[PDB]
Amino acid sequence: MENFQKVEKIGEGTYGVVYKARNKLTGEVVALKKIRLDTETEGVPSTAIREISLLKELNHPNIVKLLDVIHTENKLYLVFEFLHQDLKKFMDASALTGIPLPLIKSYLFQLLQGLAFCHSHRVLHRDLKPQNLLINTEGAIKLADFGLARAFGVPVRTYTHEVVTLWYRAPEILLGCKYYSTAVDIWSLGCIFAEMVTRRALFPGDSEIDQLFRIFRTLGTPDEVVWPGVTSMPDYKPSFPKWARQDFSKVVPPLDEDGRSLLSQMLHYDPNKRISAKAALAHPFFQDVTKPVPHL
Amino acid sequence: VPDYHEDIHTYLREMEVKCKPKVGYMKKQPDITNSMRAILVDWLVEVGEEYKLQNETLHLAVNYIDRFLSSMSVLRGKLQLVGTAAMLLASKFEEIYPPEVAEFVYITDDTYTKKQVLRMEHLVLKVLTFDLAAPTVNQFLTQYFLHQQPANCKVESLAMFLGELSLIDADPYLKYLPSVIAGAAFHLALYTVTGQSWPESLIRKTGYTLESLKPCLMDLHQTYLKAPQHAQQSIREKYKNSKYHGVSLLNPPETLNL
Ligand SMILES: CC[C@H](C)[C@H](NC(=O)[C@H](CC(C)C)NC(=O)[C@H](CCCN=C(N)N)NC(=O)c1nc(C)n(-c2ccc(Cl)cc2)n1)C(=O)N[C@@H](Cc1ccc(F)cc1)C(N)=O
Repeated sequence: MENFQKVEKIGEGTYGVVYKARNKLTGEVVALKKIRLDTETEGVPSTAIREISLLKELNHPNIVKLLDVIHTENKLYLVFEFLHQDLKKFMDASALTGIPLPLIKSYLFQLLQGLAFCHSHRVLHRDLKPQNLLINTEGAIKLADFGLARAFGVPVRTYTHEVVTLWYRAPEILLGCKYYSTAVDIWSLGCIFAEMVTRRALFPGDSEIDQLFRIFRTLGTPDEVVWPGVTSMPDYKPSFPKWARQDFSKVVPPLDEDGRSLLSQMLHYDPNKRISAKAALAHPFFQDVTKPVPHL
Repeated sequence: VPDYHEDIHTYLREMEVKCKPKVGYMKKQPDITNSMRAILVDWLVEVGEEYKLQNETLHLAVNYIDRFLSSMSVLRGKLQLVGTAAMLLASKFEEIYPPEVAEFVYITDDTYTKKQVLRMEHLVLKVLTFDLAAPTVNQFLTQYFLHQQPANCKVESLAMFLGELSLIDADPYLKYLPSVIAGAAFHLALYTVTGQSWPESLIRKTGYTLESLKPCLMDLHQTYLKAPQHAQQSIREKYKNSKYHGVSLLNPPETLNL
């Protein structure tokens, strides 16, 4: 800790403030996530236990690198590689102009590789939203904030009451499914894809029921043909309005026939048929992908 | 599901070798014994029943205890503190809402303080260098079950049962990787319920032939015969539940055709 000079605060994401800091000896700029130990009521919080244990196994160019954990009596310090900003802020500032298509494809391609790497190491992220996606000035993008991530060596049981974001939540979870699967990550990612493309959140719901109905209204209301099982899901009702599957051309105008095709595969209703991150990397949409750098 | 099954299986095989305890460690412990360790693990099975903890959480806690007692000496009077911190850490990592620290202090019968348990928690984290995502018998059993045809769930319980049994006795079980124990437990349960046998699917997947399982299976088969007698009865009492199809009431086979 003596070696670090706090430069400025860059805020929070689940638990404890985040600072930009420089190593006074090597000169590296790092991001310090600092956690207060309530050493008399809770201990090390479970967000930290998970993010540290999980992120220590994952070493990949599209997953934020955990450099060191500095482990004192009263404080835990997490030291990460520094990254200039998140995609959420970027989309706010690229708003009105849009994010250039080609950077969209680069971003998605890189996210898919990070995801694919998590999922092949039995790690679920579970909380993919743009504020968790960190970009630098060289055009890279990385999965961050593994506070909620879980190992799925055994299947992961769903929180009856989700502290786990609304807009990017999969329909199987909204319909009271009882396990997560890698499909929930793919769903978030597809929403975030349409968000970059159209410039606003695909399904910005206001409760769980509003979420479903916003999804149902765009993708059409599921039945047993599209989604074998739906009608026997704890939170399903025979009374749900029956909407029609809107044309994807209308949902994501700026996108070509291949984008639309991939997008719709990442948003299949049936978790069993939803495209995996491995398979998505093979998609024709990625044929001309390059590595442009943002105007940041 | 099955886009990553095999990557996962392969990678759990790699991790399990990283997360292996030192096998002759109880001998280097001057004040604690395999038998004390059995007392502690059985007590953990009960704490887990009581708070409705997942079974995974128990296997995790057992792995932490054994990697810990592997590099740190503990006097008998602190063994349980190491166990309680272990259970707390396993809960935070695996459970949705972990029981609070007060609760863990509470179930030792205020035998340590809330701050002792937290200082122990920190010290376990340091010794395990935060490596908590450990592969368990329960993990491999869960992977194995995808390969059974048709699914028998008396088979599953009975396998889980045998796999929990093996946690109690470092006596033979620290010699086997979790993937090997899960293997013999699966075969033994399949066998006992139906007379079938460690399937070809899983020979090709695990590269474990029935023959390679034979040493572990023999110990396991001994454990299963002697279960009703063992000093520790917690796992049996647990596995009497209708939730488990009272598999621990079922009759062990006396021979194995091995
Ligand atoms: C009371 C003294 C005896 C001799 C001692 N027993 C214990 O240490 C056991 C160990 C646990 C893991 C079963 N601990 C307890 O009984 C302690 C009492 C503390 C000792 N009493 C004093 N100092 N007056 N209490 C409990 O563990 C306890 N209390 C409750 C309630 N529960 C409980 C149990 C189940 C549930 Cl679901 C909920 C709560 N457990 C013991 O048997 N020690 C062993 C050594 C040993 C130490 C730890 C260990 F895990 C195994 C052996 C020996 N010397 O042979």
